[PDB]
Amino acid sequence: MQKEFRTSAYHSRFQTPFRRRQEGKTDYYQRKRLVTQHKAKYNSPKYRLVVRFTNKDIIAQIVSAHITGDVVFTAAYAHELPRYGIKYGLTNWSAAYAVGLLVARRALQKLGLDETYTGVEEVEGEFELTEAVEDGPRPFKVFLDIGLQRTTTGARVFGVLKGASDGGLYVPHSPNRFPGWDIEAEELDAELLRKYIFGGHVAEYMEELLDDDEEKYKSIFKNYIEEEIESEDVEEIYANAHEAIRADPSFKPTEKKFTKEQYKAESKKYRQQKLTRAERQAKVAKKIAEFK
Amino acid sequence: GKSRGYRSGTRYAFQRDFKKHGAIPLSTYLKVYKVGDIVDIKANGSIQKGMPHKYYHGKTGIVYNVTKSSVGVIINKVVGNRYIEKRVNLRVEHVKHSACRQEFLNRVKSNAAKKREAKANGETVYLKRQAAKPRGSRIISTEGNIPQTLAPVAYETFI
Amino acid sequence: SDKSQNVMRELRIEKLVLNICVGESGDRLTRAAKVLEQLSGQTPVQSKARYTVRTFGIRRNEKIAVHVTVRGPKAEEILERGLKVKEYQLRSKNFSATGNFGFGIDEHIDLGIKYDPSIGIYGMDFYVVMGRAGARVTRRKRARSTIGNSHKTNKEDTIQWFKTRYDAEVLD
Amino acid sequence: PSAPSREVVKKNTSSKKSDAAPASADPAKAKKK
Amino acid sequence: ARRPARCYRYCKNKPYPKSRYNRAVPDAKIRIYDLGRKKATVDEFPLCIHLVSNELEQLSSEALEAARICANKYITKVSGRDSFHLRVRVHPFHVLRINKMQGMRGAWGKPHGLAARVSIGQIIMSARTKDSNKDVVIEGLRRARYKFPGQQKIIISKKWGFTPLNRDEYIAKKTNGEVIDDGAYVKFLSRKGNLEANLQQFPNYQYS
RNA sequence: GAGGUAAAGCGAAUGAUUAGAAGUCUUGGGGUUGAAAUGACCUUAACUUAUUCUCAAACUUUAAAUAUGUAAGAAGUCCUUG
RNA sequence: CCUAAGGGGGACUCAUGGAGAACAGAAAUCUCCAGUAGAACAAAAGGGUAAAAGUCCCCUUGAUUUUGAUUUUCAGUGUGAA
RNA sequence: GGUUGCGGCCAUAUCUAGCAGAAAGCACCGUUCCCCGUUCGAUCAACCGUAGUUAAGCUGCUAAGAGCAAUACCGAGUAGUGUAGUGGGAGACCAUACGCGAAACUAUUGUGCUGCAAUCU
Repeated sequence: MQKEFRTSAYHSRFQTPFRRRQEGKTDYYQRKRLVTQHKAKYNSPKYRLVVRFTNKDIIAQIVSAHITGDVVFTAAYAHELPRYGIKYGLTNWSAAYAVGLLVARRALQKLGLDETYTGVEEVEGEFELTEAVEDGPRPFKVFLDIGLQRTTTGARVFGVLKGASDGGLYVPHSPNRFPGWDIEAEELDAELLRKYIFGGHVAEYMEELLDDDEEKYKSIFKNYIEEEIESEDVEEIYANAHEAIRADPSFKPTEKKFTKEQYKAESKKYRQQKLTRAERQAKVAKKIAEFK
Repeated sequence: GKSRGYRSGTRYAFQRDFKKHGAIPLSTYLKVYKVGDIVDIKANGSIQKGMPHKYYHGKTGIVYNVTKSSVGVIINKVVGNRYIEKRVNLRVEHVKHSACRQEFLNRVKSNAAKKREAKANGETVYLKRQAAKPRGSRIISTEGNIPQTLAPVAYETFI
Repeated sequence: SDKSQNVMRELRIEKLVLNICVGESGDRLTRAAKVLEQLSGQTPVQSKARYTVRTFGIRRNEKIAVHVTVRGPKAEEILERGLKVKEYQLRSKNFSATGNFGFGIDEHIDLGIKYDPSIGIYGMDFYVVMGRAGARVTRRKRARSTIGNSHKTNKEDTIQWFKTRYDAEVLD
Repeated sequence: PSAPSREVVKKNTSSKKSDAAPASADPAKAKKK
Repeated sequence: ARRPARCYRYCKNKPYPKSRYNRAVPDAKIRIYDLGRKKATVDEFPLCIHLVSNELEQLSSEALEAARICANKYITKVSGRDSFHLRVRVHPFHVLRINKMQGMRGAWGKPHGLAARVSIGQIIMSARTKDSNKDVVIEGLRRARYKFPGQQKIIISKKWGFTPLNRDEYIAKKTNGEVIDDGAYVKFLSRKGNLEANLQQFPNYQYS
């Protein structure tokens, strides 16, 4: 009764979007605004703080864009945190802060701006931008790229923002998206932000749940229970880690149990291979014959 | 009534290519233009700011100014009996490096390399390009290729 | 693999949408919204007419209908409360090709709420959106995609699931 | 009580009759006569 | 009313069709383009005869109608109405203009009629029939030629009916099961696409 | 490099346009079924599917020839560093 | 013509079709699926636009100040516009 | 070689219908104290990585698949066209000379490649 829609003319004239737009991964509007550089700053690149959250990981990368593809400057992942003393909640807001601090310190180590631009060594939750030192190199400027992730006051991407800013990177930002921002009274409650930086919300959930629903507390906070970690010693886990993160921010790759060639040989066994032209021609001939 | 507006007659010139509408690929925004670069001008219809006039669509010129999002290009236009130097401000979406530079700049390198080696070998080399010359003599073998005789064919109707 | 008896292929209610399309605006629509807020416990939302029809007595942007969406256990409770009024007997022509079904009560006091003369009686519309786990794929922002054919909800599966879970009859 | 309203998603700015609403396209509701 | 056809014989103007820009255009005199037994199958009428243009020219819709009527009348009178299928192969889509119906000021004309713009070698009329009915159909077209201006040739086609295949390639594709009926026309087998659908649609396909 | 004219195309978009064929009418009528069931049948007309004849200055995927922009160095290229 | 129909940001996807839901029917509202834009963008027509330039929401006045350069029409004058 | 994050070119990458997927990753998935947003914790926010699953997403493979791409003793040196003649023809138009030269069609082949970083039976 109605016209069939998926005609050959519909497919012929269809203009497929960009490959990474059809995957639903790149916002090219925002990417154009982020990447494009002042044409009179000829080959000087703009550096992006790419912050991406998976279900299990926090990925923070410092990226500059080029014609052949983006180039990573440094990268810090959340699964590196166990090396620094944070083993659970690798996607906290506080894990986001730790990852931001780690990537900031690692980048500054790579550049050589460690002793200059230390950052906020005593985290009190106050809004602050890395100010340049007179008669010295300017701080490493980095712009936050939150991708498709929505901008909400209290979001975890701004945890990486605050960590990287406190780590010594100059990242332009405002404090009205941090947890503890009063929108009615336009000031930042730095006490609540400091609470969030050192896992205060998680510790308060542990304390509040333990005396109300112990069975749910046993399932949600299992790892803490078998690690004998109570609420009162949650903060130190982050507070020490920060210090440890500042002590040795260098990247240590995981020692690989197998070589590249062994990985490739193992994976190649489970990969179907395209039929040769002769194989599918023989298949067609057989299907014709069995049709008589 | 005649109409002679700014974009009159640009119905097809400023159209996007078939199945090429929409967002600009970002290599356009990553290219670097320096004063003295030779650039082709081709208006992109989807960016209306910094758009060239239809005269400069398809013209090639010299970059003389570099700004935040644009380049200044020098064009020589015939006005009567002489050329007039035109200075057009173009956003980089309407601009592309001319591919004639990269070929000639390679011939400069090749000439320099050939010249230095000839000095090392104490011989001479000729670097001037040459037009195609008439071909030399040659012998055509007919083993397996004995000449086949053709004739004009009779007239037929094929409808 | 590709097992049809997989845990994640389990059919279950996504949402139940309650529609009352009172043809006018004012006191009657406000009281219909009160009825919906009473039944669902949630503030309903009023829908405006998309265009003007003289025959129906509506005009563009006039607030005509009110509807509310309920999910979870409350949706199940309201659905069975409405199936009681239908005495657990739907038709084969109540299930869409996409695996959703709906019915319509005619008086809202049959559901089991107190009757008020000031409020009066409003009819009500019930629609249940069925779906398995993984529908977030079609609704999330990043990497949004479509659901595979085997994982889709269709009319036959929904009819069989309705018959099994409610011991009801689908009158073909 | 709060009064949220359903938002507009369509782009039809015209305040007129909509597409495919013709008379005589309907069956006979009184065909049983 | 109508000027002599000599006033509109040559393709002097660009094509001027009906559009959103000229709307008050009359209708063409020719409305029927298929005559005779137009429902006959392809195998019934193997012989095709064309009336071919030897002119780059304009033919009015009136001339098309007159020639169509002349050919149809003669062939149905001599051989019967079901012994042929006549098809007119040119449609008048070009609008002629008339000015008088001051002086040269504001002289853009009004629609006056319709004409088909034909090239050299363009087929004007096609008649599919049986072989034994050749001399009749030819004589049907030879009379219709009188209704046209310019030179036209009557050419006996090398092909089977209105198909694009020669009378020998059609027989080869027919005994090989590659041709099926489609009413008055046929469908040919394709070696592309779904193999099962192709096999189902052409059961007698002797594959090689 | 640029172009969208000639040509070409229309079982490619838009617009125009000839003919059948096979399906669905469940959201077309007439007739014939029924003591009533809208639940069949014959028909024309609709649409749908795969086809078919013919077209466009203000249609188009494609796309010339001629004409047209730039370049073919010393005011150049390379090396070092103010 | 427009204090937004200007500016910035965010969220969403349009025309239409199919299958479903009391009154409700060809057209009211709800739901799902399909949907390259077949919608919309003040007004002619053309071009342009889909995580937008369209729809809705939030904040605003850059529709501000100073005076130069440039493009079009061109005498390379003015005016308009950019 | 697989996978993820960020990409370049922007269908050889899209679309339809099937099938398979070790490891890790990704994903679906669980919860609502907290920041936050909703008619609706569905989307968005946060928390746990704990209770579960490869069912879907994703990836690969299959199809005389649709589309797309490339190629060519394919069509066709055809259509068109620059230049020429005191060429033909009443004309419409056509042939020839020196040059340039398509599109459709037909056939065949293919169905993403790749940069940086991290990770993996």
